[PDB]
Amino acid sequence: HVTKDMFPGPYPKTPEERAAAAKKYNMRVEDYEPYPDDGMGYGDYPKLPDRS
Amino acid sequence: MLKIIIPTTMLLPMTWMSKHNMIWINATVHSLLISLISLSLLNQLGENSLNFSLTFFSDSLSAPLLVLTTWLLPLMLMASQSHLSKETTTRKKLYITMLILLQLFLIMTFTATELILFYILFEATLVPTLIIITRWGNQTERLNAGLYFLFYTLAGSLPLLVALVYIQNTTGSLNFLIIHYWSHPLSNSWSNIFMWLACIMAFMVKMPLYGLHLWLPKAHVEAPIAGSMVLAAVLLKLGGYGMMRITTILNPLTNYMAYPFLMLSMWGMIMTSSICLRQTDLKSLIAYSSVSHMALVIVAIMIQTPWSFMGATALMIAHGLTSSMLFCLANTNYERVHSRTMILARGLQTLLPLMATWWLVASLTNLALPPSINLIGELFIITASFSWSNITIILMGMNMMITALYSLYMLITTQRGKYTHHINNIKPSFTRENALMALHILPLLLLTLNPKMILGPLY
Amino acid sequence: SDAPPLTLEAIKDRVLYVLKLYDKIDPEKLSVNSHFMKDLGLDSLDQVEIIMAMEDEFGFEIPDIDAEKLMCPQEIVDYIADKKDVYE
Amino acid sequence: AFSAPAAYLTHQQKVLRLYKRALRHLESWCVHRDKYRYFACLMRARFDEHKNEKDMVKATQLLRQAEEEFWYGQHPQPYIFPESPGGTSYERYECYKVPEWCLDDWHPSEKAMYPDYFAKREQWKRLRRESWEREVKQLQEETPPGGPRTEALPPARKEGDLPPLWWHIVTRPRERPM
Amino acid sequence: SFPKYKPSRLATLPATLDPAEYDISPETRKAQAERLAIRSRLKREYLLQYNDPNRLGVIEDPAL
Amino acid sequence: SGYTPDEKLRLQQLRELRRRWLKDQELSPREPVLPPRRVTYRHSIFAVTHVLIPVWIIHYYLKYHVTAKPYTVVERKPRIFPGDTILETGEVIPLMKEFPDQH
Amino acid sequence: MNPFASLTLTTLTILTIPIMMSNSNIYKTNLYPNYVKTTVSYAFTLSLVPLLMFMHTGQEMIISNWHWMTLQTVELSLSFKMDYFSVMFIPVALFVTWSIMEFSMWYMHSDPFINRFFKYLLLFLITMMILVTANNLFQLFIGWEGVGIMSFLLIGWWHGRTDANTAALQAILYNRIGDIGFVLSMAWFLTHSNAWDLQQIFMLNNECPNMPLIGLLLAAAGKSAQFGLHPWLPSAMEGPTPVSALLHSSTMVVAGVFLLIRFYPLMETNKLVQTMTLCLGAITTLFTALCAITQNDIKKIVAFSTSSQLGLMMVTIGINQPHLAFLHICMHAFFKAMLFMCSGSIIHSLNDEQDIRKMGGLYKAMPFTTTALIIGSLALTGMPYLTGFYSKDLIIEAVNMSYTNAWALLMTLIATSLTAAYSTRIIFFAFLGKPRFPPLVLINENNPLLINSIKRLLIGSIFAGFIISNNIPPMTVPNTTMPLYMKMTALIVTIMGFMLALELNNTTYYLKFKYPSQTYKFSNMLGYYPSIMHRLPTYHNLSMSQKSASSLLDLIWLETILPKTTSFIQMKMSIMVSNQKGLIKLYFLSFLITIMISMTLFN
Ligand SMILES: CCCCCCCCCCCCCCCCC[C@@H](O)O[C@H](CO[C@H](O)CCCCCCCCCCCCCCC)COP(=O)(O)OCC[N+](C)(C)C
Ligand SMILES: CCCCCCCCCCCCCCCCC[C@@H](O)O[C@H](CO[C@H](O)CCCCCCCCCCCCCCC)COP(=O)(O)OCC[N+](C)(C)C
Ligand SMILES: CCCCCCCC/C=C\CCCCCCCC(=O)O[C@H](COC(=O)CCCCCCC/C=C/CCCCCCCC)COP(=O)(O)OCCN
Ligand SMILES: CCCCCCCCCCCC(=O)SCCNC(=O)CCNC(=O)[C@H](O)C(C)(C)COP(=O)(O)O
Repeated sequence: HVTKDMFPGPYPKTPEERAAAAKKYNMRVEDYEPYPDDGMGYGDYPKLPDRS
Repeated sequence: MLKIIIPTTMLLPMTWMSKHNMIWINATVHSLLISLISLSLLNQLGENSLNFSLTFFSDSLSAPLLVLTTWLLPLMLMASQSHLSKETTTRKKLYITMLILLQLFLIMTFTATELILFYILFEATLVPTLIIITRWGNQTERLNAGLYFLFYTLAGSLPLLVALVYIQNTTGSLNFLIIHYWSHPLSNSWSNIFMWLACIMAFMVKMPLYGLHLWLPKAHVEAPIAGSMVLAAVLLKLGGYGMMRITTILNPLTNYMAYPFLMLSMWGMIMTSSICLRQTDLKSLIAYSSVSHMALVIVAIMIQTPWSFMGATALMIAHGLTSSMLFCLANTNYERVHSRTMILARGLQTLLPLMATWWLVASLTNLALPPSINLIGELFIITASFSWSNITIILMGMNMMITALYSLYMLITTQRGKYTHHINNIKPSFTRENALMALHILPLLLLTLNPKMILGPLY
Repeated sequence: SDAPPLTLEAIKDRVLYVLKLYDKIDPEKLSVNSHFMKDLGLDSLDQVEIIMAMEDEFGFEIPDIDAEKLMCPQEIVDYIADKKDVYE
Repeated sequence: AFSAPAAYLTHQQKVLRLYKRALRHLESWCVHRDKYRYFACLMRARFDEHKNEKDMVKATQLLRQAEEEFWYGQHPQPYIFPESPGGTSYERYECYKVPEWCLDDWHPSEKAMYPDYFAKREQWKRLRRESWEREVKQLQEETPPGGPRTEALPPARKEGDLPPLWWHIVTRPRERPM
Repeated sequence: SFPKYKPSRLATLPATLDPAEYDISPETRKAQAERLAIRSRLKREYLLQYNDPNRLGVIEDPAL
Repeated sequence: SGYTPDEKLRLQQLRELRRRWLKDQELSPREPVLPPRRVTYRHSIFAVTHVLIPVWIIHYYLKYHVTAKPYTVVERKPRIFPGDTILETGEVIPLMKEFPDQH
Repeated sequence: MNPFASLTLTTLTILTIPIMMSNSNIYKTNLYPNYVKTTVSYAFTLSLVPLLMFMHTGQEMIISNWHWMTLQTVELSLSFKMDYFSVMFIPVALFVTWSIMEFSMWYMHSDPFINRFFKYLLLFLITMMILVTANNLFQLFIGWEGVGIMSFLLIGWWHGRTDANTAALQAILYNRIGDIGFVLSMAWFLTHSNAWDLQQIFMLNNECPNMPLIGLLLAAAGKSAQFGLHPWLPSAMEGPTPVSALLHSSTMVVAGVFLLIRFYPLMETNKLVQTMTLCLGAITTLFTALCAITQNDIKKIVAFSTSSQLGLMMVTIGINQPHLAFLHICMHAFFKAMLFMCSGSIIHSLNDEQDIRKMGGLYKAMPFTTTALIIGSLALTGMPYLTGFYSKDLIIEAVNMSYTNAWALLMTLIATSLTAAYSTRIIFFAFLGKPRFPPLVLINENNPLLINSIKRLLIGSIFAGFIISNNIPPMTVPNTTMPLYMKMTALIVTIMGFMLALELNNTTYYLKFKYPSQTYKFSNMLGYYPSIMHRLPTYHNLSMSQKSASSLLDLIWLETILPKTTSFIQMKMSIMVSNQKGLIKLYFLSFLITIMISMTLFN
């Protein structure tokens, strides 16, 4: 029942698509922080704290 | 050999002339009877072979593979009965036809006294598998998977054909007996190096070799249960059988040319066993475990010593049975949860205790617990490698440790802990699934009583 | 195990026992429904001490979030009964 | 456990939690009951000397030195109740907890035994079926617009109503099902 | 004064030693309130779908 | 601090429901309705079915099949001491060299 | 006809009958545990016969009964070795297991799956007997892995508990680390001696090289929880107390030591491997006693005691005294099994409480457990003329009278003192003071199962040392003359341990509180070994397993090289080829070009 817009995507560049990505992952825009835009395929996915 | 080939062919008109609700029963019964008949090929000789005719011959390397191929079809039918319920009679008959054609091609491939006939059947097996994957697979990636499973294979197999005909233009024959008796050394030349590569790469890609294994996870994950069973159990062993046959003309060039493949396999077994530790999908984990086991078989064949060949034969049979059982267990979970994500359905021991026992025994055989034939092949290959070089023991022991780690991780994640609360559609296990699991596992524990049946021609 | 299946009466009696052995409360004025803050004039430190005494006397731990809002002996008994699934 | 959590912990709650933790760890250090009582009275006294501080900045500078001191002397192996999240019998009996819906998959020969139990189960299922339709409407009308702010649930308001989302709290397996 | 605890990758900072919790602001409080609001909305949706007697399958999880 | 009135009321209602469920979990005097259908003495029979029969089978198998092949059962060649005599030959091993016995 | 072979095989065979009946009706009843216990007791009383026959004569056999596969010049057969070690260890293991099962009939009475638990215990016993009596390396490997799998199943008995599953996987991991060396040794012996049978290995190895013995030592270190691979044994206390008492206390954990005892003819011909074994044993016993003297879980203290005793056993092996190590194995079985008996009794009486801070005055509250634990502690620390004396005293004398490391000797003496220290710690904190348990007292010892099971091992721990020491033939030259102080060294260090630890324990009553020191913290967190080594390596493995192998190479670069490059190149070439606008002017211009080029190049 998941649509295409609810899947992970590419790294966000503008604050508008940053807000869209934060809204997609059900978390605050101020708390949303993607992985650094490197060659790794992290894309658009939140970098949550490394706590176990 | 026709006393096995003709009944397998008669399976087709019998399937197509059956009632709409008798296809599974008739197919299962007659495939079981064909397996029972094929079981009499195991009476092998200490001398040359069972040379039935100019076209077909049997060997104590070919006989276990033939018996496993004949035994796999009834299990595949039992596994396919469930998810094909809502489909028309003509399409179910077509599915059973694809399975029967695959068995026929595999049977003729394993005997195949001619190398060109072996190549033709070895490539004819490609079509039924591709149709099964790209027609009766569920996800949208299946098409892509099929493409990979196709082109990789042909990318390896097209040069081989050229090499093959070249050999017959120089030797005058491609009959395996004449090739074995009239074999001559290969001089260290660039032309001979490329002939060696053309002979080896086709079988290397279907093991698969570590660098060339990309097609396998896709093809095994997107295939239906019967497709995954036949891919893991029999189709992966075609490369090993072909290498064991073809390395007779590649001496002494194998001594130099084996090094890159030996390094690739010895490091890739560690790499793929480590990959299994971080896997979110059951089928992908089982596929990577298959890659590791076949890497060990590649090492065994490349070392080309008697203990290597015996261990490789034993490991091929044991891996076929164990991987088929593991895929069947994963599919039993999937048909209930429809997700194929390992972390989703948890604590299934408290709800399915007998299925938990089946999971435990499958993990134990995958873990290579003695005196299983899995460990017999493992240990024979490891001892041969140790004689080849004492430093292989580090890589082999590390692979054993990681294998145990990921097997028990797979068992603990799915069976232990607490059940998922929101999942309430976990129905009691059917008699069909339990019978399938027993029919996988009893042959293994019963073969450990008579190992010489699966130790190959160098026993 | 051989642990008796404790009942509500036992829990009530044991809670009141522990409370009457707290000498900052006079036992004769104590009652099951008496509030800790106002009916007995106890500080929140006294309340957490009482929770610790209940924990040590029943052999299990009450989490801080649940413990910090238990202000009557009756509701302490009710919390223990719900945790231990007591019938009568 | 049962109570819904808040958005934050107030200063008083933090102080009380530190009090409980320090007392428990002092009990771990002071094994004997008389020694523990003496040192716990001293510990309570040391809390009490700043009970009446009016400066919030002062009180927040306090509790911080206090939690640092606690982390310094915290008895790295404190006593844990056996059933607590660190105890030796924490999740011992989770493997015996079977969901109630599994009984729906029992064979009729299995349900032939225990007929009274399954009759009462049918009554409970009917009650759940009606109460759910009432509960959905009650929760929809009582929730504030824009979604809930705290995961606290209301009780029943009318005579025949049941508390919303009650089935999986009432039908817990047991603390020790077997 | 006591010896200082130095956090690491595999031994993180305790919650009670975190300077951020001692530095409160109205913006911090509203951030906590709206985090709790998101969590409560998700919990309400999950429990509404979980307690439903008509539901007879796996509850789909977009996050997973 | 403490419970809000709504929290009290919800806890009380849930408590009553939970206690009624828990009471309903009990068993009636007839609840295990069992469907009946069929188609030194204990120690004496145990020592026969679990000791005597296995030792009979194992002794037969060892004496008549395992010992049939060579080298299957190999013993220790028992120790020989001075002054001993041998059953098979009958000869007597000579004594030792009469060492001085003092203390 | 010479009943030695028939009876020594009938023991192991009748041990397997309840496993056959595990599908019968009795397995569905409540009489199954008693059936298993009775079978084990009958097996013990039947195995008492070969012990008598050996003690009378010294009778020895190899029984190669079933011929399994033959590998060209190598023949593999089901062969049993029935030497002194096997015929002496089997009755001890059967006696201990009989007591364990009788105890479990009371300890695990409320467990819904008790028949299964009993079945699991019998399977472990069968695998252990397979390990002990094996004549070739393949059979001994079968037993080696079987006991490990049974340990994994029995540690994770409560599979809903996360910690139990974690501990079981930990045990599997460490035992696989040892399995690496086991497989190395097997491969070496096959390649060089052309055999896995013990007879050919001994015949063809007059001066054994380093690799096979180092592999054997690595396997022994893995399975007996030596210093490098130690933490799994204390972690294994997650299982039920009978499992801890039988497997991880007296029977399974000695298996590694047993292996080095089984290969002692090759160990005495190598000098470096002996030094390695001695140093490993010394560091293990010291470190584990140091960890023990400060623990609060009673089962953890007894597990660290077991680890220290195993380290002492391998010290004895390293000083080239294998028969003495075997005797210590036999005595330790008795008294450590009874020590877990008493610990489990205390835990059960106090409502599953395992912390000694909540165990108060039990000297009078429960007296039979008290006396059994006093006797067990006396036997463990070494009390003249008890069961542990006849082993430990000779161990200490042999270490003092040998050409060894000075450091290893010092650490062995310190470990003896610390053994006394943790024994008095247990007694003082569990039995002496005022009660510290919750007010509702449910203490009860009055069950004949518990009393009888404990008292059988009690009579063992009192008299078995004397009986066995006076019944076995002498297998080494003794140390008849010693300096007067150096003969007393064990008693002196043990009494110093009691006195110093008791004095330090008596200060806990003082109305004075201080913060702990660095040494206390080091001792309490187990040298910080479980922290660092369970966080740094595992993470650094798992992270890589996702970052490099799974993503960087498999999902990115292997795709980039072969398939993606081919697809890109074919895509671009197809675009270039098929993009003509349909203008025949360009077509015929190319025709002129090609025609002109063709005529000139060829000729
Ligand atoms: C439920 C709890 C248990 C209840 C049951 C208790 C009883 C257990 C006893 C059974 C297991 C214990 C092991 C003891 C084995 C006894 C029988 C064994 O000794 O016979 C074996 C004989 O069995 C065979 O060797 C093994 C069977 C072969 C398996 C074929 C597989 C069946 C076909 C299925 C399709 C194939 C799928 C896999 C493709 C490769 C080995 O005998 P061997 O010394 O050697 O020679 C035979 C006799 N000779 C001397 C006259 C020649
Ligand atoms: C990617 C996933 C895996 C896919 C499969 C990988 C396996 C393929 C590896 C091929 C096996 C070896 C190939 C050539 C071996 C010859 C020995 C050579 O390596 O050693 C030197 C060879 O010297 C140099 O190599 C000469 C050739 C240099 C050019 C080769 C390119 C180097 C990198 C290319 C690798 C790319 C592989 C994939 C291609 C698409 C010795 O020099 P010399 O003793 O005098 O001559 C020996 C040969 N003689 C006797 C017949 C004359
Ligand atoms: C998974 C994708 C892999 C794709 C295929 C990989 C295998 C590549 C093997 C080579 C392919 C063609 C080899 C030719 C087949 C054998 C025929 C032969 O041996 O004859 C040789 C002919 O040898 C050749 O012509 C070889 C030329 C090869 C040209 C194509 C090169 C392909 C790429 C080369 C680099 C990679 C090589 C190994 C790749 C391994 C796969 C990754 C000698 O005969 P004559 O010349 O008549 O007698 C000598 C006196 N005149
Ligand atoms: C042995 C292990 C280590 C131990 C070391 C730890 C050292 C801790 C000692 C630090 C001293 C302090 O109290 S830290 C000072 C913290 N700030 C304040 O105390 C200001 C106002 N006090 C409150 O609000 C309280 O809640 C109160 C009114 C008492 C109850 O309230 P109730 O009426 O709502 O119950």
